Amino acid sequence: TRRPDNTAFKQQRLPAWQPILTAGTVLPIFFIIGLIFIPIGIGIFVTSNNIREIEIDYTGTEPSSPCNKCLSPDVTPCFCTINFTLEKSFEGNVFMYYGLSNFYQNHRRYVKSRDDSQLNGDSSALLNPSKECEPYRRNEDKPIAPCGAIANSMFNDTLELFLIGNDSYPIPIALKKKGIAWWTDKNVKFRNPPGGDNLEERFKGTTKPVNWLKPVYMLDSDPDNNGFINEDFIVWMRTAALPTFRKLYRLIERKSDLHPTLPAGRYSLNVTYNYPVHYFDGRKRMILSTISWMGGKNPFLGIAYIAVGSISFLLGVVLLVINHKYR
Amino acid sequence: QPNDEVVPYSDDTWQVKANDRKYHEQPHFMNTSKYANNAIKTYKYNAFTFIPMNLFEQFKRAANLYFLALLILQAVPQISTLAWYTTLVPLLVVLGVTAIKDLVDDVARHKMDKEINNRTCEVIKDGRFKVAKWKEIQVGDVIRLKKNDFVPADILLLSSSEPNSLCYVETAELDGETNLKFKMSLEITDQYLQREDTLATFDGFIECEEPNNRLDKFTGTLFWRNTSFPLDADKILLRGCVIRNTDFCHGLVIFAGADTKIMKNSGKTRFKRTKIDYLMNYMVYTIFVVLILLSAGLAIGHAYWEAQVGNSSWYLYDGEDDTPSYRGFLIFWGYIIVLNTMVPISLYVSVEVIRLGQSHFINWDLQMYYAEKDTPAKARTTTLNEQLGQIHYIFSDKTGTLTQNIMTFKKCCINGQIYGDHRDASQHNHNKIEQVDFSWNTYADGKLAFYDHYLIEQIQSGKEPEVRQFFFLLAVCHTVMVDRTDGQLNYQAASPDEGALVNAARNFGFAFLARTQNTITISELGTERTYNVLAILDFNSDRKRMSIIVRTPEGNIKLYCKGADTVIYERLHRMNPTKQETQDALDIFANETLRTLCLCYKEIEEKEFTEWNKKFMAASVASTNRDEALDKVYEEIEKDLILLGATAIEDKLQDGVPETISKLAKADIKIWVLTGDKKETAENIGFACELLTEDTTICYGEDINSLLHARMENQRQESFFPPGGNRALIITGSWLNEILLEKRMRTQSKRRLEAKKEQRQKNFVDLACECSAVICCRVTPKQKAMVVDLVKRYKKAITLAIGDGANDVNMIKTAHIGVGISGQEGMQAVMSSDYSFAQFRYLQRLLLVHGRWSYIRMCKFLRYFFYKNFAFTLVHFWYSFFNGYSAQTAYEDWFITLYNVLYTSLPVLLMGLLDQDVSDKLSLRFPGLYIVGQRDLLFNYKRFFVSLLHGVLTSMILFFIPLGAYLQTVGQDGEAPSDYQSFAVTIASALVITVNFQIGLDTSYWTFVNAFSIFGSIALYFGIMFDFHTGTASNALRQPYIWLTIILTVAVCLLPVVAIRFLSMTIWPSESDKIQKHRKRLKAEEQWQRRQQVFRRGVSTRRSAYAFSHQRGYADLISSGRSIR
Ligand SMILES: CCCCCCCC(=O)OC[C@H](COP(=O)(O)O[C@@H]1[C@H](O)[C@@H](OP(=O)(O)O)[C@H](OP(=O)(O)O)[C@@H](OP(=O)(O)O)[C@H]1O)OC(=O)CCCCCCC
Ligand SMILES: *[C@@H]1O[C@H](CO)[C@@H](O[C@@H]2O[C@H](CO)[C@@H](O[C@@H]3O[C@H](CO)[C@@H](O)[C@H](O)[C@@H]3O)[C@H](O)[C@H]2NC(C)=O)[C@H](O)[C@H]1NC(C)=O
Ligand SMILES: *[C@@H]1O[C@H](CO)[C@@H](O)[C@H](O)[C@H]1NC(C)=O
Ligand SMILES: *[C@@H]1O[C@H](CO)[C@@H](O)[C@H](O)[C@H]1NC(C)=O
Ligand SMILES: [Mg+2]
Repeated sequence: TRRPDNTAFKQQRLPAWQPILTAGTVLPIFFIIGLIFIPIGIGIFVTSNNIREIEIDYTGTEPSSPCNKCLSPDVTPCFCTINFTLEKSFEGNVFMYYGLSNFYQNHRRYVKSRDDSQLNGDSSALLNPSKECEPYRRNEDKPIAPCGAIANSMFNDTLELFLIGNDSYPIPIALKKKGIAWWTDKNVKFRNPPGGDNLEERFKGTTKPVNWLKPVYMLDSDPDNNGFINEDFIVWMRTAALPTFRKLYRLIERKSDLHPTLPAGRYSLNVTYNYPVHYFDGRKRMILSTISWMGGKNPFLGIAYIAVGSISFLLGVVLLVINHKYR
Repeated sequence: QPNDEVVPYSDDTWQVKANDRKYHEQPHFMNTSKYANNAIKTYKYNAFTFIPMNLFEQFKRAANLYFLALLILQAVPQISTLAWYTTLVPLLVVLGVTAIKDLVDDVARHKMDKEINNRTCEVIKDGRFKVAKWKEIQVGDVIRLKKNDFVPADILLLSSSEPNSLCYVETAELDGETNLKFKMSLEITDQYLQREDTLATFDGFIECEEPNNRLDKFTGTLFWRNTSFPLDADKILLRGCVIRNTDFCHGLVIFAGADTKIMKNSGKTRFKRTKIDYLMNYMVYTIFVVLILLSAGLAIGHAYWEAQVGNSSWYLYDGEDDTPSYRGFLIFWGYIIVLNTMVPISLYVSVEVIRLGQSHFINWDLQMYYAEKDTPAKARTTTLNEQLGQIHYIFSDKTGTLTQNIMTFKKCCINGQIYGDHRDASQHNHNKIEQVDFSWNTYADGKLAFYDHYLIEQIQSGKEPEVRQFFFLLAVCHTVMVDRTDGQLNYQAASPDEGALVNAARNFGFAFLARTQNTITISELGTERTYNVLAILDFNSDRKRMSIIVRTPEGNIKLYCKGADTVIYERLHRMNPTKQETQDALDIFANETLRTLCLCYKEIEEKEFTEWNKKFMAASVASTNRDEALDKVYEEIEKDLILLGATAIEDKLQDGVPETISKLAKADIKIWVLTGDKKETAENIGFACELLTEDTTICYGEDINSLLHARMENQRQESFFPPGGNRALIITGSWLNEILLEKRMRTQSKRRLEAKKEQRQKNFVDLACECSAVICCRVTPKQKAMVVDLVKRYKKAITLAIGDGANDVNMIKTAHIGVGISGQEGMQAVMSSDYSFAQFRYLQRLLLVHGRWSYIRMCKFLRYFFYKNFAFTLVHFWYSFFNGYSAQTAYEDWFITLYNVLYTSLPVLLMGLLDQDVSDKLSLRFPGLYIVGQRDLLFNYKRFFVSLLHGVLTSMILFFIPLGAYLQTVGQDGEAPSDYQSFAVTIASALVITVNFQIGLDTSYWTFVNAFSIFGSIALYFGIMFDFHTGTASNALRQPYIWLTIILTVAVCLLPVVAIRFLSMTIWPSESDKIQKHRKRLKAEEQWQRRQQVFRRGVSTRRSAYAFSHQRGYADLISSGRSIR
């Protein structure tokens, strides 16, 4: 054999940088982070506090509330009227959510219980739902249109608000159900089955989910909002990450005038109790929040940044003195 | 009782035909043949044993068993998550990656064997000799060898060019001996198998002993010409022998292949596994146990969950009536799947890749490449790299490893004046003195580099005739032969010492020209003066001196004797004015690590010789005890010898040997010199190598045995010597057997015997390991392995074996790391070795650079590998409390597959190949950095749990910081990323950044590829998933809260790490850290300096530096006509 090549790689002498964790390179960063995470933590905290939010719980699990009568609905159509007041008028677009507590939408036996190909608008998969949605694959002789547990247990309460003015006449509040789902889900992931023009014919030879009261045909009068592309359907099928979640329900756009969208006063929430959750100690809530340029209302991030900024700054001082002690 | 001059092979029928291959190929011999082919096998995978034997060793690894278990589990339909047609391929893919790397090494050594099987020695396979590869030799082939031709196999010397079919062979490979030994042949075979034609028809039968490991003696018989002719070891040329000073010799192959006596002395090949290989097994066992506990802990939690919450959850109805206990049992296997990546599939492909890359840095090193012989290093096994940085003991050879097998005549004390120093004219002038001019001498050549002009004028001037007689003695007292076939006047010296002296005396003017059974024809300063030899008093180990009695042309009779300083000083005349001065010179030469012989002569009268001559003849003629009777008449004449002077022959060491030993002594590596050479030669090279200094007090086998009997008797632990002293051992091979005891009621006493032997072997290792140096001489190849074994068994030490030749194969195969000295003609130790470089000094870089880094790099890889997997995999464990312990992955399905192979694979592979704490120049200069590998400090079983605790804590922050920011409102709008898919891409995004910023903190050598892979992996994740996107990251990572959570999660994960790293460096800096801080201010690096002067006064002879490699029987050849044409 012959002389090895005198290449930088072969001889272990590639040009390289030797970083040393010196007091002039780790102390400043522990301070730069300290001086950045404090302002960010302060900005996050105050902005989230500025947000106006009202959370109304209407599960009716405990007595002395005007919804316990619906806990045992002798008659299926049951209604509750929860009264609440707004200390300060809301401004800008106001978002309506429905929050479910102790509702494991992230359970493995539940997250997988759906047929993505079917919901994508696949003709072949419409009549042959996959084994993933097995327990709700077929009802009597023909397959479910939105098979699976995820589509079966769809939140089916109807929440309505009324403003109680001087005349005490409940003024209905406009609620836009359009544009509450992810754009990609609305136009990419979820698509109606091809063929025909009227969805009645598209879903030929398919039954409704077992729990659903009415088929997918008329989830909405608008042809754009009914089918697999329904906004409420899509929002529910986007399974949550933790047992406690909240899904967008309705939008309350800014009023054309300068007046606040929800002027402060007395309000009444009219809810058609349909969704039962009291069996597994679940809670149901209606949340109203206001648009914010910094996402939503997240106090925890503001606290965390302050804690890390303080700890980082404190560590810089502790490291600085230790270095001086051992200098 | 034990003998200090013999190698103890004892303490460790066959039939052959001639030119008659068919007969001894008979079915009765055949077994399923009893006779082996002359080909040598060293590789492992021949044709088809690759799969059964590569996989068997493949599954010696813990995780390979682990992956196999997962494969079987994933094939069970009720719990299987994958199709089973894509989970087996990754196991095959990685197994093929390691199998291929093992095959490229095997084919490399298969080619190496072909080099020795293509040596092309002539054989009789037709009416006349025909060239033939070595492997084309079968037991019973008459062969022919020329000068300097390695003997293909143990052969019965039939004839030769020399008179009486003499053949001189050097056995420096079979044993460390550096001199030539003559092998005779049967008189009948000598006078009837000379001509080439008669060899072909030779039809002889040999009934000899079955193949054995006894190189010293051989018992057999030859039936030929209707008569039986006994054989002995003096007619058999072993396999490793090299034929010297013989134009051609004819032999009959007795054994061949693995039947050769040297090949039987090669140990058994064993599968060598690194120390960290054993650690990685226990570490995978630990993770497997933790995986079972966590899965069973979460499986119980699920059952307690389905009992009250799950059974009441109407939305969690699946139409299968399963009891909560059964559901929990069934999710136990669901967590085994989920948490399996806690030890990924790429653990061994990465370790496989790192070692392949590192072992190629050994091959490519230009500082380990010997240009003179054009021989680079070679890591012929690419599975033992980190262990080079864990060596505790080095067991070396000597002849050919620590020495160049070159002896030169350095100095000479004459009449008390020491000659050899740098001098000019009649007095010293300057150190810068040019080489002496020998042009005035017709016979002299330029090989002798003598830097002294004072001696030359003394030779030429002649005012001090004793100077002339000093060199006439060196030219007469020898027993070498002379070749003048073309007027070259070449000397064929059996002993290297005789060659150096006779050549040295030839250059000074007194040249030995011709020899005869009765006369010698030395020429003195151009004058041809033919002396008459009257008796050559042969040399033997116990005599330690050779003498010659000659009659000068005038008529006077003189006796010339040269030998050990001790034996001669007991025979000097009472009147010797130079006795004191010469004794001082022998002390000066002894202090310089040279081989000293004293020269003396006496004046013999005509009448005094005649009475002694008749006595001498009566001793020679008496064949009953010719050797014993001769020694008596030898002593009768060597009574009053006038002292002439001394000599000093310097056994040259390989360059760098004394420096390497000192450097590896600072690295705390103990070097033992296990050699098969004589005791005087082995002891001298210990002094030349600086292993033994005047500070050390040397203990021999006699002293060691006495100490060990004391402890045996005391008991019927305490140090054998005082702690502050400096000591060394020179244990002969015969004394090593003596001190190690290696020289129904039948089975009952066996335990006490073995219990006694086991205690005595442990005591010796504790005695040997308390000494600064240990030299074992006259040891068999089996004894070389035994000493390595004892150190492994009783000191639990990593051992390195370095040597050349066949005798060093056993300890090369027995040591943890086995190095072979390549570049020479003999390649027996190279094939069986693990690494191979041409020079001893290159051991500095193998350990202090390649070995030291390989440990640092493998440990850094191991520390980070089990980080970035617990951090990734324990997120599924923390999520289990918030999904009903349902075994739901916190990440997307695609992320899990690509994480271990595409998002965190490359960064750590490049670290394992390129990282460097200190420069190579700065790691040789500071050998003390090596002790970190001795003690196993960089990766303990406690550093393994600290990395686990690093991933366990990192996983908590990776999951619970995104959780805290999501339990509340997080960017709640139309495109609100509060769902599970947005959950997955925040922890995955934070995870990828955190682990890839951690390898940046770990890396201390930021090459461009190091920086490119760290950010290339981060950028690859943020780009690759977009190709998949359905559309989860298109909205999750565009939100200010999803990026304020990712930044916060990373900062909390890395800032505490940086603080701990800085504190531990500021408070308890390592050896490497101190050197990096002062790297620029380090300038004083003095080259290694030999101890220039250790001169002392007070003791007449503190140490006898005598050394002479020579053998008996050579004088008997000249006395008769056996060696004379
Ligand atoms: C904030 C409190 C954390 C302190 C934990 C207590 C200390 C601890 O066990 O650390 C947990 C792991 C350690 O991770 P590391 O492996 O990075 O920590 C070692 C560090 O590398 C030191 O330098 P080096 O030798 O590696 O170059 C090492 O030096 P040395 O050996 O000379 O002392 C020391 O060994 P040692 O601990 O003495 O055996 C360790 O601290 O990760 C972290 O450092 C923090 C991760 C947690 C992140 C924050 C969690 C909230
Ligand atoms: C709103 O959603 C809830 C739950 O998602 C619906 O309650 C479910 O109603 C279905 C039938 O409407 C029940 O399935 C079966 O009904 C038959 C009667 O036809 C009954 O005999 C069976 O035992 C079975 O219950 C289902 O059990 C029931 N689930 C719960 C938890 O009560 C509700 O009907 C939905 N209402 C509207 C208006 O969409
Ligand atoms: C709630 O408000 C309604 C009118 O909006 C009123 O009739 C009813 O008495 C109120 N109930 C309570 C408990 O305030
Ligand atoms: C509430 O809504 C229901 C359904 O639209 C309606 O019939 C009722 O009049 C509303 N007002 C109540 C319940 O006070
Ligand atoms: Mg050798």
